[PDB]
Amino acid sequence: LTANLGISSYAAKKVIDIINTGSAVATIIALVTAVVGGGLITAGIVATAKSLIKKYGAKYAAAW
Repeated sequence: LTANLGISSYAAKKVIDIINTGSAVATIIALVTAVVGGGLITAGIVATAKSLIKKYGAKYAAAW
C-alpha cells in the first residue's frame, strides 16, 4: 500500500485495519477514503489489498 499509493506506514496500517474489518468493497472504499483523505484507495486497491492480506498477510499489504 505504502509503495503503490505513496502513503505513510501509519496510513497503510490504518488502511489495513479497514480493509480487514470491512466486508463489502464499496463499504471499505468509503471508509478508507474517509481515513486517508484521498480517493487513492479505490475498488481495485481494496480488492487487491484484501487478497494480498489473505495470501501474504496484513503486514505485506501495508508495505505494498
